[PDB]
Amino acid sequence: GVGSTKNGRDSEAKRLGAKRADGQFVTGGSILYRQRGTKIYPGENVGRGGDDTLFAKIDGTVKFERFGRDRKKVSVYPVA
Amino acid sequence: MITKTSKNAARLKRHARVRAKLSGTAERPRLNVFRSNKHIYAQIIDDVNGVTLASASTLDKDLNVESTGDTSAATKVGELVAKRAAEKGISDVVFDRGGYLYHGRVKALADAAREAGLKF
Amino acid sequence: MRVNITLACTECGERNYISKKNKRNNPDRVEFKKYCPRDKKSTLHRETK
Amino acid sequence: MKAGIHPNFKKATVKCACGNEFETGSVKEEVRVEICSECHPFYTGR
Amino acid sequence: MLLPKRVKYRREHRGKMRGRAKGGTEVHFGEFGIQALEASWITNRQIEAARIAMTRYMKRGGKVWIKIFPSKPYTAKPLEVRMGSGKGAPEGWVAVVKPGKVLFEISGVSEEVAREALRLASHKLPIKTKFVKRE
Amino acid sequence: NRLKEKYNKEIAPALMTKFNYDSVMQVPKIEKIVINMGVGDAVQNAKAIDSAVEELTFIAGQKPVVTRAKKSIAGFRLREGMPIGAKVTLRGERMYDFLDKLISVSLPRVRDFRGVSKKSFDGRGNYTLGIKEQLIFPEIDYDKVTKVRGMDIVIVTTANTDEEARELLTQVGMPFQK
RNA sequence: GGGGCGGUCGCCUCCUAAAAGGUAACGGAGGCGCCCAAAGGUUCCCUCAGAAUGGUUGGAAAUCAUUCGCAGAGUGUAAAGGCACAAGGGAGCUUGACUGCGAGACCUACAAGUCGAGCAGGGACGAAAGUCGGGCUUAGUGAUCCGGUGGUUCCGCAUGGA
RNA sequence: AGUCUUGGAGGUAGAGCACUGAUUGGACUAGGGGUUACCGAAUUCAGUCAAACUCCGAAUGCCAAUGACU
RNA sequence: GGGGCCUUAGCUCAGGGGAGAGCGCCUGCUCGCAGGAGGUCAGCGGUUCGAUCCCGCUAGGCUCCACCA
RNA sequence: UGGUGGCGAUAGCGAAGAGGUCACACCCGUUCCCAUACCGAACACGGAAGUUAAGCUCUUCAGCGCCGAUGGUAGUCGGGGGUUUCCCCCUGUGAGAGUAGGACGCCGCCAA
Ligand SMILES: [K+]
Repeated sequence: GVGSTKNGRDSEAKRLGAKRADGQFVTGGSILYRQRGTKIYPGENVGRGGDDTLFAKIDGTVKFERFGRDRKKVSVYPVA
Repeated sequence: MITKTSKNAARLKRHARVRAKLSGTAERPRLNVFRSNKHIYAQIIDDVNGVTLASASTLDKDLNVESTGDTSAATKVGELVAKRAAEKGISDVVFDRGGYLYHGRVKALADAAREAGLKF
Repeated sequence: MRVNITLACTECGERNYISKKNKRNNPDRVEFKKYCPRDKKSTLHRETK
Repeated sequence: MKAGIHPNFKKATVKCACGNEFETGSVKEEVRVEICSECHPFYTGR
Repeated sequence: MLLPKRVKYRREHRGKMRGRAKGGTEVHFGEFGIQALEASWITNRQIEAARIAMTRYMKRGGKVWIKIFPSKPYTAKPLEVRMGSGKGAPEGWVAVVKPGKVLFEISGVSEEVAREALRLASHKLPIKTKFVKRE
Repeated sequence: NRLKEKYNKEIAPALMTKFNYDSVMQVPKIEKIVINMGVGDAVQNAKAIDSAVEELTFIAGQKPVVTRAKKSIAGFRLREGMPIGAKVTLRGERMYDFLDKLISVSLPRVRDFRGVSKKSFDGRGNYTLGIKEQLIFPEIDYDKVTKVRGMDIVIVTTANTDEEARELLTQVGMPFQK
């Protein structure tokens, strides 16, 4: 005879991380990073979505960038 | 022993909060205000380049009054900064209140600037 | 407990808005000034009786 | 001072039973005191 | 018997034992010590058996530093159950030892003694050791 | 105010000579006086706060703030946010008026008054005084008082040491225990 | 890890998970089936835990006051990731907890799910810049059929109605 | 598509103790017990350890870019 | 072994807000009176602003199962 | 010197001195705009009696905090071996800790 486990649960995966590469071109409205909290900050021509999502205000070239001592931001710069 | 921070240190914390949102472009530069115990100052600043495009103050010679550091002085600076800025070709600005409450001297400078050409 | 409600444009009568309140906290008919797209302007919209 | 919450602060004449009168800030115009600093047995040292 | 006053988690992963010891690879506190030469779990039972051992040889004469602690717990399933249906109840406590770990240390006593003390300990443990001194 | 004039004309020069201050700005002054009444019995009676606020209004000549609980403490039957006392801050003119009255009128009327403690400084030039009964103040009508209540009076100075502060308060006329 | 019996069945968070993402087991830990009319919006202002020293009740612990004090607090709630130019605390005015949508992305067998600048309508707050399509973020839910209610320039079995 | 070159996201291996737990010895003691080291929490010095610890942090793998060679 | 339920004063039972009521037993009073007696709320460690009343485990007592070759 | 920006505390903290006429402050008023769950504290609005004590500015300092090689070592891609809970070797890469050292600000614009 045997007992019974009280665990065995877990959520579905939520596919976080970076959705576009540094130096990759993006169209306006492209998601650049999915995240819980602000692991990465919104930089130039990037907004922060309601679930902290980072996305391109413009069309242009992605850059992840050192933001201060600690933090990291992402920018989209205009192609020229 | 009471120990207490300077009112400027307190203001710089408040000014930071203002500057979070508000910032000067070449198109729409930042009309910063520093007031002081004795004087009031105004610089139209372009933050992308980091350049004061135009400027005016109670230390300028056109403003000639003994009661510098009052509301009546601020209106005179607000005129001078605006008209000098019109020569440079500045129309739209953003008013950086500079950590000070939008009131009295600081407001008087802003109102005078609105009256005399600048758009905010 | 907390219940479903309808707000209705007190002008045109258009049942414009569902929402939720707590009834114990809010026992009397709540009202808000939310846009009626029949009238095409903000009106008072009151909880339906 | 906010209007309507502070008592009207006046100059008050404090009259002691020993004959000493001194001006103190008070909400009452006159204050009669049986024992002041000049006549209290503690302060007189007697 | 040493065991932790509490833990965060009662059931742990068993883990692995690659590499030499992270620290505890010198004699620090006492003069002399028993260095491990092989990876093993040391039980809390083994420690006490190796402690009392070396202890009683010295005759109250000298000081021991046990330089391991059974912090990691392990489990087992009951006898004669099939696989599956959750992870087994916790069982005992094991300090992971790697090669290099100086497991005990001795002071107060001569080398002659200390050697013989630690010899007696070595036999209780389930690894090869060697004697060491402080440098 | 009498004490304010005394401070400027007599006390400040005397302190400057005694402690040999480089500049007038270093001379210890009284910055603020805070009066405090802990109404922990307000847990039983909400109206006890209103009484204490009223009494303290008469004493200080200024409406106090109702102090509210910072955290829940079951040992005192206390919940966070509950009104539990009153605090007022006297500065400028009213501070000197209150201090003059305290020293000259209120402190004498203490029953078996032996003077105020020389040891109730905080190591940083602030002086704290515990009053047992509010009835020492002449503004308090004895008949209206439902219950006798003490209060804490903190005199905050710009002194860096207890010696400087003790001197300042002695020269103001604070009746220290012999 | 035969079946029975026991346990479990959807959703969320963490670990396992091998530094993108994904990843199993009757593997290891917990949450959810809400709550809030402000605990939402905006404007302005602010800084927390704890300790030391001093204090009538009053004590380790209520309330002051002082100094020290990257957070040792807080963030409606599990956990994680975040957060002190605060996302934490306070106050004023409010209802954007808007209607029509939506370039373009993410996720994904499908069905669904997620983010979104921007445009129009008409607003809130603000001097203005601007911010606002609920809440620090991620659970709080259930296809179709069928039936109820409200609205409706639609249809209405010869025609007008129904 | 491979490879080189360049950029980037990420927290594993290892390591570390800055946080959270666990934990050894000494120093020094609040305080509580038999005026006392009688025993002592914190503090402090050194020392261990961690799938659900991290002040750190690879190799690889991954996503791209620009040419080149294939 | 597994599940399910239980553990409160002498006795019987009430009951997240700081542990009650009756009876017995004691107080003085002669079918009611008048105040006491007595609790590790089985225990443990924890959730928290407080825990008998959370939650997880340990006792013990009952109860139901433990089959098919 | 003031205002106001850019740059990872190499910018910081501490300590020790130095400077103020102008400029910045503290400071001195609360009649009025405006103000405080209480206060002219702060915020405002006014003024310049005097003060560099503090903020601020400028010097010195490496006590803490920061930055930080080099070599080595762990780890490891690929390829091999063995006595295989693990271990060794080969080309390549290469930490963390430690430390040599660095560092008590660097670059704008405007006004006077
Ligand atoms: K089987």
